[PDB]
Amino acid sequence: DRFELVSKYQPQGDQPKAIEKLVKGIQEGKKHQTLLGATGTGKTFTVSNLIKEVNKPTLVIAHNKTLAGQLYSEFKEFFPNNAVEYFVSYYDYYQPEAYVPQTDTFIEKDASINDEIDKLRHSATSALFERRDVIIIASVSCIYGLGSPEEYREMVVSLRTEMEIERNELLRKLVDIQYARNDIDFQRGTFRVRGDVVEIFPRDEHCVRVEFFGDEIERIREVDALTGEILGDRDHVAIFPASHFVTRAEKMEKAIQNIEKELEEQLKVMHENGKLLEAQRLEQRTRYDLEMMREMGFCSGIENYSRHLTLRPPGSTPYTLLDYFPDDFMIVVDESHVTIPQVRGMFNGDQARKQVLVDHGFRLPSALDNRPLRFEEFEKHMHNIVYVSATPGPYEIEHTDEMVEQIIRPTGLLDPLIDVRPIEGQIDDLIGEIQARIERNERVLVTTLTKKMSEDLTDYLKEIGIKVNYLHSEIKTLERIEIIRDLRLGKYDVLVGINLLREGLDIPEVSLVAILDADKEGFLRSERSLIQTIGRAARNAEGRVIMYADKITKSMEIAINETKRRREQQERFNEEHGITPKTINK
Amino acid sequence: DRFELVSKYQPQGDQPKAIEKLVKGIQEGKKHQTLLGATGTGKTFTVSNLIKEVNKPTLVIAHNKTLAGQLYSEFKEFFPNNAVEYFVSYYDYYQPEAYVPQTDTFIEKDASINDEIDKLRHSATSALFERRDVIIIASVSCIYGLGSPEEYREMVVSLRTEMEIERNELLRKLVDIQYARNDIDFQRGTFRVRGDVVEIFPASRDEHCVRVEFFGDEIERIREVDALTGEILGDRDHVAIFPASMEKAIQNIEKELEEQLKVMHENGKLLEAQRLEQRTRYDLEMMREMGFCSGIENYSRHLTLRPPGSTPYTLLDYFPDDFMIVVDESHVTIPQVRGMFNGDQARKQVLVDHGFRLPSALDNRPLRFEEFEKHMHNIVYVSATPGPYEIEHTDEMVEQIIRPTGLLDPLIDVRPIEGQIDDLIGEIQARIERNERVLVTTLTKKMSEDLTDYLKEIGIKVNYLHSEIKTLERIEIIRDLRLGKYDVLVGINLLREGLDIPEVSLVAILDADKEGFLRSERSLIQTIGRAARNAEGRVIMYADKITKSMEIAINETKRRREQQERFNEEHGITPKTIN
DNA sequence: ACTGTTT
DNA sequence: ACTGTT
Ligand SMILES: Nc1ncnc2c1ncn2[C@@H]1O[C@H](COP(=O)(O)OP(=O)(O)O)[C@@H](O)[C@H]1O
Repeated sequence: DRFELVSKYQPQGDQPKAIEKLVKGIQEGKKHQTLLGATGTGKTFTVSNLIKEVNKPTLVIAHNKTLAGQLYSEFKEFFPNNAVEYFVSYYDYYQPEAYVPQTDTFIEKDASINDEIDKLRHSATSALFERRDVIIIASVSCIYGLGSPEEYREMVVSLRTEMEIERNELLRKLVDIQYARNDIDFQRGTFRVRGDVVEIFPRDEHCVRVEFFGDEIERIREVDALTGEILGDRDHVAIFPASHFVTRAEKMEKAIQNIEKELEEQLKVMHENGKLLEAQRLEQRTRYDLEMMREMGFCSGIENYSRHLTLRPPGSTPYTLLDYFPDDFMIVVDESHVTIPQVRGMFNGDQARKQVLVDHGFRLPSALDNRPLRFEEFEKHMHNIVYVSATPGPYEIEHTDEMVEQIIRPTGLLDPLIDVRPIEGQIDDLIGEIQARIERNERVLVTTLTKKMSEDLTDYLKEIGIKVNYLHSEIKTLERIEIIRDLRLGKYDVLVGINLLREGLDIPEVSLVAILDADKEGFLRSERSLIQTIGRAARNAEGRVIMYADKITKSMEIAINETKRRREQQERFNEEHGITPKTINK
Repeated sequence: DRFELVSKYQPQGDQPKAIEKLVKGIQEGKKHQTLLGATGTGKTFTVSNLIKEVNKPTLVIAHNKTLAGQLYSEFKEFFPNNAVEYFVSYYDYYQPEAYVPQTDTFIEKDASINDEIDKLRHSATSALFERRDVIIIASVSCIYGLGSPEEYREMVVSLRTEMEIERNELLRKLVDIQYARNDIDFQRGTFRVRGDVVEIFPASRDEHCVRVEFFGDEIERIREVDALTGEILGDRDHVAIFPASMEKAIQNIEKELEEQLKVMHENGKLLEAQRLEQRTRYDLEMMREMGFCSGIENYSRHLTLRPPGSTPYTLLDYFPDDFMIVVDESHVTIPQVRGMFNGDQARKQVLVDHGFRLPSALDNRPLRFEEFEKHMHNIVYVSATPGPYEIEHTDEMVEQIIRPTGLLDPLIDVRPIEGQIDDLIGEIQARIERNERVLVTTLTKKMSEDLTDYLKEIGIKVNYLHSEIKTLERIEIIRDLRLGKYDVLVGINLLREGLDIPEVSLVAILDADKEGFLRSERSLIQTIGRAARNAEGRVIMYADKITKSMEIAINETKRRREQQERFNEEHGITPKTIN
């Protein structure tokens, strides 16, 4: 069971030295490692080479779904005959249940499930049991609560051809996973028994037809529900529960008894504290949910009662995707300096929101037990970890003994030239630079601190006659795609906005980045943000960065210096190999 | 009030003659009118001119949401100080309830509402009551069932600044909709009552609050509040509260059910009769308790106490008697509109036949085309290739063929099927050298998949377009083709939005004589148009026979290319590909 | 063809 | 900043 890397290309630039150093690290027993990979060096390809050499089930963590999406595409292209999986949240929209004490307002949980993503998540989890050649591209959804791996093996009806099973036990195993029997009104969530045939109906109007020989599964075939076309014949099939939670029916009565025991104890507490309104709200909400459970078996926000339903002790650590991975497994953190604080921050935020709900009698204290992992908990799972970032964070720096630099680009393209200009005459100067780039058919990206500052420059630039677009803080993964497209094609020559660190703004047509108020206090003015902003001008052979500031900040100095370092190393390699860099590549 | 058209540009080419002829038509009492506007002539502005001159509440119908979207943007730019509204379906996902007799399979209705679209629809409907300077860009959703505009006036709490209303009456008007009073647990669907203040937590996802400050019996101020922050999102002058979301109706359904049960039994349809009682009786108990049930829409005719057979209330009823309708791509929209009713009835009839629904379910339906025709006061069909309906109803056509850019309709060369590919290959190879792109149309997916695989073997950067492609995949594919990632596009349907790109200098119609929908007179004219954004735009038709369809297309192009060439002579214009 | 469509 | 979130 080995990873087969399918590429026409071979490692160029400093990818060979990087792979050798990172594979030796894993072999030598090094846990924490960091790849300092500049943008344009082929980070994914280096990683793919490492994944192949080390041959270990891997987990790729991305700080956003857009980035995760691209990585999945990139990895599926390199490993077509291996298990490349995608594990992200199945909610298309998720408004968590919350209380705003600031205004005495209660926000009910409102969410919408994407069934395609749910199918993908199932492909991912079940793949970890089948084979060792697995790569899972995931978001922070990998540190959130999931069922016990043993519980997963039990709650999934897996059927193979020529398998010995009594038609009647199959039915029991199906009812056990929330399916009903309906030979009269056949639909999603139900199964029907025609002859020596069981038809199972689990979105996507598809259904499994199991033909029985006597006590042996004679044949298994997929059918289109809307047409009745025999869509294809199968050898294996895994039926998943009809519900979105579906609790184990047996262990449910003790759980209801345990909640009532916690509720009574919490009421004596709230009363012997004078919190009477909160105590009234708690009884009303809890007692309702318990009656909904006794009747249906489910209730809205049943997840809050999770600790009691699994009969697990208080304080207990949740089961996560990380538990479905073997002891000997690798983790690769993309944009580590972003992901690490994100991962670290999910527990604190979750507890913060849930604590206010507890304090005001909306939920019992056991609600806090249904949570993502503590960073300490996540750390206990790190077997072999590789942090990937162009600007690694403090955590990665403290844990990596030696950095693994990958700064040389295959195209030979260099990191930009930074010129620092005064704030007095900022705009007129920038205007002249923008005007000059239009003449040369090049594009400009400008950053501000305030949205107001940004809108004002857009309105003035539009008055002069410059084709401009202002980037809003909240932009959809289409408005983005369209905006990058139009700037590339030339519908816009300049882009204004706070935050150029959005995906895909690294365009070959951009020859100038202008950082207005470079010396001012702001997140996007930090050493790391500046280095990342500078990188937006590096896809161009004549790439330049202009910093408008009166003072040179420690942040600016570091950024200016790191760029000098890299630009020099690259220029020295271009001398030794006789290369002249050319813009949009090839 | 009047429509104020805000444009920096003035009508060029044949736009002035078009506007004059179309405005005179409305004034002279016409009836039905058609605007034969070629792609690239600025049809929307001609329409905007007409909308301003005639000054009448208007409805724009588009055959797809993408096209509807662009038109809304275009109209919002021209009338910024008027009511430009968007009315399309609020469902992000809709699987209608259906039965598959071929396999005895029942498909439950599964839906998922887009709240932003719902807000937009409400802005549209309520705007029609407030002002006469309204333009509504809509899809076929405008011929589907809606509440009586009268029932709307009653079931919507509309509040204005000075106003004057009893604080207590406002509460009654809120409870009368579906609002509960909760000062203890304030949340979605409830109202509060603080001091001389009423805080209302509306319907969904925005997570906003309406704070009504009352000066004795006057509405002193109405201001929007961020529920998640407590932040005062902005001050308002008008606000419309929508519902949080009968006995005679329940009695009437039971009366229809009993009558339908005697019928079914007498015909021996016992399984269907069991299914009907079970389903109906359940829904009626759900209605007596809650007031709602899943699929309550099916009972709509009984709930409005209207007679059987009755025509539904539509967006068209909210418009004044004196109103205008503008049909974009009429040769596409008209058949669409006309086809709605037939499909709906077909699906609902099978459900009725098998005892899933009562026969009154058919009364909850879109409009009949005959019904829609009875609403036409002043109608303007806009199309580059008008359909038979528009042709039969328009007395005189209003042509707008002259482009401001001077760009001409392509040159069509007809080549034999024998040597089809080698010839096409040579033409594609030649365009790569000149940095131009190619679009190829086949009939079957085999021919399409097969040419892509062979062109990729030769070394041509190609992409095959799937029959099923999402809006993002479309936008991306075109983008990549413009930027040069691919030099050629292969596929069945080239009539997809935005496929007419300035970089494309060649359209190749493989099996041009082979007869299918996309080989019809009209389809060919639209396919030809994909090469008209280029100054050296050429079309190659691979066929052995010249079909009536081909002749018409070839001739209309000759006509339009000649008129344009003659205009370019008289005004001394040299066309340039604008990229 | 392909998109539209169910207070 | 901005995105994550059986
Ligand atoms: N040695 C190589 N030869 C050719 N292409 C390569 C090589 N290494 C990487 N690539 C490709 O170069 C592209 C650009 O690199 P980059 O923008 O840094 O993306 P990433 O870091 O995600 O791989 C990617 O499509 C990648 O697959």
